[PDB]
Amino acid sequence: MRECISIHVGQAGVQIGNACWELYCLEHGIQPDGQMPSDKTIGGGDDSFNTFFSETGAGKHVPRAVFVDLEPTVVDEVRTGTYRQLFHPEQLITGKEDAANNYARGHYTIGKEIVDLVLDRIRKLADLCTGLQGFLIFHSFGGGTGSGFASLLMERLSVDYGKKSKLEFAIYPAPQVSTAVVEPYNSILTTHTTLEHSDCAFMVDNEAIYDICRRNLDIERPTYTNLNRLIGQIVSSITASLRFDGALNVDLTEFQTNLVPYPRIHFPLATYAPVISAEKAYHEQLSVAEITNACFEPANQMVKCDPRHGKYMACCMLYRGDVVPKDVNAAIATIKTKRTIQFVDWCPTGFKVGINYQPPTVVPGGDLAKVQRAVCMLSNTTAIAEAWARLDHKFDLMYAKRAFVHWYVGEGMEEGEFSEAREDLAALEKDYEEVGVDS
Amino acid sequence: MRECISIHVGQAGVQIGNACWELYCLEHGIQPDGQMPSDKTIGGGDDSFNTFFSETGAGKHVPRAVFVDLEPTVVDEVRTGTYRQLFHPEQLITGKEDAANNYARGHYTIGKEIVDLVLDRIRKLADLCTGLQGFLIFHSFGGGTGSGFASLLMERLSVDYGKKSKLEFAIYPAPQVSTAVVEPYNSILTTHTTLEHSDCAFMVDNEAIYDICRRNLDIERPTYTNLNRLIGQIVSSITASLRFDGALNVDLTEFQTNLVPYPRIHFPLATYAPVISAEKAYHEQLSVAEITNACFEPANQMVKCDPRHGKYMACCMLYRGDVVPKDVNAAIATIKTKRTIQFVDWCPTGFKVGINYQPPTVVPGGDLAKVQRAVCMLSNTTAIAEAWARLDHKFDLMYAKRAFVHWYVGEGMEEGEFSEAREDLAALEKDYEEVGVDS
Amino acid sequence: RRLQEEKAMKELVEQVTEAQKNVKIVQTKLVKGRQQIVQEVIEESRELLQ
Amino acid sequence: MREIVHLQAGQCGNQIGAKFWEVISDEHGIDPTGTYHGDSDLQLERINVYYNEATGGKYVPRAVLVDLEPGTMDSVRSGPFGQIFRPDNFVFGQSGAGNNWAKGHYTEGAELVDSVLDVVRKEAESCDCLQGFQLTHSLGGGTGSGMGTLLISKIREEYPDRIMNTFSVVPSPKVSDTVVEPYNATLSVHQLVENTDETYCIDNEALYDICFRTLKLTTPTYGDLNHLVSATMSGVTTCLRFPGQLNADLRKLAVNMVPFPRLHFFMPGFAPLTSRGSQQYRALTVPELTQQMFDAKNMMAACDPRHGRYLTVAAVFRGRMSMKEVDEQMLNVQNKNSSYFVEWIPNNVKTAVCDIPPRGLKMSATFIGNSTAIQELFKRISEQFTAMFRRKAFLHWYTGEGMDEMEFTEAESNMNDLVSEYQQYQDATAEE
Amino acid sequence: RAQEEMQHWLELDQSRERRLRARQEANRT
Repeated sequence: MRECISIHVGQAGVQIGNACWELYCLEHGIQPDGQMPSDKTIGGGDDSFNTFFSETGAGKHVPRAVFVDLEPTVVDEVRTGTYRQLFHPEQLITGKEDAANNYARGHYTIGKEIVDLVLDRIRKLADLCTGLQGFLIFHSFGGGTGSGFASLLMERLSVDYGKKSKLEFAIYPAPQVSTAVVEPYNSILTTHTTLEHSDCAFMVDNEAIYDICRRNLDIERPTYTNLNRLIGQIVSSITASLRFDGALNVDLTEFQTNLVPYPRIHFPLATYAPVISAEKAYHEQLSVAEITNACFEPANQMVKCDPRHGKYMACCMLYRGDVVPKDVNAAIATIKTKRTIQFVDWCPTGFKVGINYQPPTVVPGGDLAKVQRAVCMLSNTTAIAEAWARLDHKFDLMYAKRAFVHWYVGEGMEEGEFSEAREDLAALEKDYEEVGVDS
Repeated sequence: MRECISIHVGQAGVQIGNACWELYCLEHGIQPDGQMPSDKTIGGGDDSFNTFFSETGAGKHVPRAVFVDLEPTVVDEVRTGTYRQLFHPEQLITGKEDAANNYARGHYTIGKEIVDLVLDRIRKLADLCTGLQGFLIFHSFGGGTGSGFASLLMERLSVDYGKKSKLEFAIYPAPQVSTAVVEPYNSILTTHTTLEHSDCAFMVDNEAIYDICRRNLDIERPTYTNLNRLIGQIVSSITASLRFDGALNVDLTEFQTNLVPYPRIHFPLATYAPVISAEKAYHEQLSVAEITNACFEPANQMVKCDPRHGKYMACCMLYRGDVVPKDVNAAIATIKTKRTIQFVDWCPTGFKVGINYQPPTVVPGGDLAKVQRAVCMLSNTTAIAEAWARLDHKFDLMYAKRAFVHWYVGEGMEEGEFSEAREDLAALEKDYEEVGVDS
Repeated sequence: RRLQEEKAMKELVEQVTEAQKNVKIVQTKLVKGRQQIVQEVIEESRELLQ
Repeated sequence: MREIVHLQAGQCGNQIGAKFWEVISDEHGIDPTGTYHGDSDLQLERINVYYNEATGGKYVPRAVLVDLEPGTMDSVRSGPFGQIFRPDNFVFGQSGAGNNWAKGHYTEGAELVDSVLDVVRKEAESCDCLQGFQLTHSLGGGTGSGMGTLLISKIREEYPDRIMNTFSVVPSPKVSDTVVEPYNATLSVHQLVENTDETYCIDNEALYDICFRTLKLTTPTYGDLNHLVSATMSGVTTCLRFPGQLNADLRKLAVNMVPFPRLHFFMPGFAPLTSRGSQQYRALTVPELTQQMFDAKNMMAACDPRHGRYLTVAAVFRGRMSMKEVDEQMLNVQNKNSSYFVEWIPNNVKTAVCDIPPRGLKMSATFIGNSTAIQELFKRISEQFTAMFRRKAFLHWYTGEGMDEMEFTEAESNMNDLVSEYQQYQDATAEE
Repeated sequence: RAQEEMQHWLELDQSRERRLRARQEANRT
């Protein structure tokens, strides 16, 4: 049935997968042992867990995910953890040498050594599942592993499976803050692969997360844990009608079908709400209209771009929790007449109604409070194209004198690929420009 | 009834026979004393043990096997063991001089001395039995005891019993790793005898065993004990319907009749599954389709050969444990449509259904865990012919300058036999290539 | 290999379109047959009248 | 004898059908188990129209559920009455529609269609003689709209002499659910005007507004709309389920209410839509029912019938009042409101009173009329389709499915012809 | 940039067009 396989590449992908799996096990009452030891007091768990977990003959739950990374340090860090008894060691493939923010080695001299193993693993996992709809590929653009390895693996997954959905989730390097220096070097080559060989791609940065946490959550010393928690909440909200049901079931195919207006424009704008702390969820009346209006605010977007600079073409609308259709209709009526929000003169309306009976849960030790209902939006607009513009400008200014390119030449690549990626990105920016232009 | 006599020649044959006997006694609850001392708490034993053991008038079990070896050191090593009270000293014939990886001495000047004794012993053993179907000859190609003596004895057993099946089990020399240097010298002369004077022959190496153990059981320090345990499990699986019953019994003649398509091609490819450790048998759901698909993977074959290089002509399919026919039908439907698996354009289907109700057992101190069901397969393909090609190439290169041949010349044997064996192997490989060629 | 695959799926969908054309033609023929049935019923009525 | 076979498609169609089945079971006295717990008289004679005679008096429903997603069945079966249906009719695929009419009609409409044709053929052969086939679906998706049109085409191809009536849900620019909804609606309208006998208009936004401004509900949901549409179709079908003095049937209405085959759309409606606090304060009479049946406020249309002229009107009553009041009300309405119906054709309202009142309510009367109000919806759909098809947005999915774009061209040509025909019949002048 | 500036001028023209569109919308309202 509605069963999917998750792919986790690099340190960020592995930790995001860990956060998602722990969120699923806590929200479904799945104990870390892999059994149902609660024989005295039950607290839930009688649901459809086959979507992500698997049921054995002995009552064991086996995760269905791909935990691959080059550096054995991350594998060891997770292995010495408290959830080592849940997954299997064969799912966590170590490595001798790593890329560590490089596409050259990780795409040619490191990537092509471990191929048959991961292909056999994923083939076995797919054979272990009955219904397959899409994949959850978790990687990053800054990380050399999650760029070269992600690209080389997806170039084979897209060709061994053309009828299956190929999603994408990674981190977009922020123009203001950055971790490394060679991030655009990998991004300029990963973007071509994710555009000309994938159906959809989701971009997020960390600076917007920092701004929203310091603004709403009011934290002075943040950490990766909250960043992972937010992404896990977003992923759970997106795939909410797969594990459970609702008034209008909202699956993967139905929204990715409409979330893609053109083969070249498949880069939506996610926004999770409400993103608040415990004290911010007590004396605050929460309805549907206010949060939906808050969803379109630039401050709440995880991508630093002003929506007023462009206009929307397609919007995907989702909900999670006790939501009433009348509130949704009132919010739609309010937003359709809002002059601040801009849209094309050819799409008067477009959105989805995902009514999800199960309310979002909480975690002991997290920051998210108990909210009666959640909401997630996936809109498409041309105002986000500035990030690609800045990326191209940076690549141009850092390619004129060929900074840190002799290393890639010695490792082995064609220098023309840089010009090829540059012209492809230029063409994509052009296409976005003409699409944004009305009559 | 279905009673068979086992023959153990050389150290490898003797140790394999010991492993098989201990596996049989532990799986049938047979105590090492030879009687039934368990008068307080019973743990089984009410079955048909007459297939291998014998019942005396006092409630004693006499093993029915032939333990012959030249070097008395192995006979002493087994004799000082804990199971000396089970067998009889007359069944373990010692010797003054041995072969130790040499054929000429062991076929002419050592072999022809102890003949009447072993013939009388085997005649008495056959007389003690009522129904005889086939023999279990355990030897080796590398060991001189297991080559010259095996050949000279089987050349007489064939002319004395033409209506009885003559099986073969030995160790094929690996091309990468090796124990001795004169292994091809004995192999080239033993293959002719096993081809032109035997009905079936089974080949296995140790490199594949090492690979599978380090890959699945994950051992850094292997030992011969597990090597013998795997072979014993294979032997128990193949003759599983003789000691017990099931839905569809598959006796020795039932499968050997179809396992031999041609008099010259009687060299199947065995694969035992699942070959896993204790921790590899806990969090892994086991069904029939997955293990059957894994049985055709080159990584799990005990012969280092790519099945994709050739194609299959005949396949023999076996099972052991609680197996459901619907799963078998689903697996057959899956494999028959698999484009990866190659087969002749000529045989659409061929296989057997052996359902054994008794699940495989375990051993205290071994590495095999409690598996609800087992599976064994015996297919015939031309992709394995590369091993004979490599052996012929090695023999040609090491015969051009006549390396280590003067010893055999002095011992007394015709030099033309090497040319005879070489041309016979060339003819056999030509037959294999002709059969592998479709229309 | 992939391009040959899209060629194959385009072929199968065009045979699907062929099938739906056959269906619509069959329905039109059904309408024509019903009208003909009405015709011979009128003929029988006229025979009774005469 | 004369039975009606019921068909299902689409999650909204499935839920409204389940609601209707529950409503009729409650009205006719059927326990959730499957036996009979009624206490009426006419609930035993003509009960075989929607049920089938089995051993022990355990009547079984007659409805085939068609869907592409398995998730609808577990929802509809867990309900209080989901255990009474026939699981065999529940034929489902493995892949969802993805809100695609082209993909759903092509990929999920080839290898699954045979099962539903076989089961409906078996159901038709099980009975002696039939009248028509009822299919409740929605145009908002690839399940109801993608498969219902094909099924109707197939059944009309096999059995031409059957009634093709449906209650498909029309879209709305204000309240949307699919980005490509205009495309699917455009594709479905062609089949609705080519291979469908009659079709009724169903809108969710109008029912919304009605239940807010008149019913005044606290938290109205889709359950209320399902209840309303179930009551509407019960009032439509009571002309055959519960015979009275002047009985009617579906084909007579379809013949009398449809002047031209190209215009088979209607405008349904229920009269007594009151709040909870007004149930005990009301006067049950003919003029009040006429006023609430004639005004556009009670009508469930997301438009205004006052913009055009009334073409065909049918007032089906369910109660015990009279016969003179209906005709006098009709007469005086036509005399005063002369500028709202076609003057060329007098007496455009049909009289129909069912002597058998419904269960739980004593006065009931539905409105089935074809007024000149769908025209605005037709032009707005044409305009949005033209705007989307100009630069060909959201077309690579349909193109990659395999079918060409000439289907859209012929479709829009048909819609332009239909709207021109509608507008030039709107101003039906007497002479030059 | 020169190209950018020009493209920015084109964006400004488009914004003027959209402002005219909003004026038309208000008139309709």
